[PDB]
Amino acid sequence: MDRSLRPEEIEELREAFREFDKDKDGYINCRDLGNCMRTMGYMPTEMELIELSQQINMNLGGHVDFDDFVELMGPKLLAETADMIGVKELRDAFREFDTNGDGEISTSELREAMRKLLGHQVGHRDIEEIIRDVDLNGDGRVDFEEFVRMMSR
Ligand SMILES: [Ca+2]
Ligand SMILES: [Ca+2]
Repeated sequence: MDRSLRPEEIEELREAFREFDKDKDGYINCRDLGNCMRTMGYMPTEMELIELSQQINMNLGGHVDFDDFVELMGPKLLAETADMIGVKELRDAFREFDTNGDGEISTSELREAMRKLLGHQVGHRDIEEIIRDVDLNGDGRVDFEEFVRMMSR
């Protein structure tokens, strides 16, 4: 996957998984598959549902353990955009970067959040890169609108 799943995300998937597994009586249909992807904040397309349901229903033959489930659904959860997430959760994400709660993400606050997300330290040069990429109003910090875009296509 693009990056490692956070503990809160593993719990989101665990919850999706219980729903998936209750629903699954041998096989899984698209209404069900779709709904428990929604349980984890992701709106699938019917194309996606057909692919996924065929994988689950033919290849694994209905035997999906949590590990299988995370291989399939992991990427989708990581791929959620701003408009699926909702405001309160975006707010929360932002919070987590804005450790001092002053409504602005400082370049060292970015550094820590990036370290925690990617699971390794990020270079001085790279973090400077990110800011210039991200800051619309050219004040060297990251605010909420700025941060939302960072997760918007
Ligand atoms: Ca801050
Ligand atoms: Ca800014």
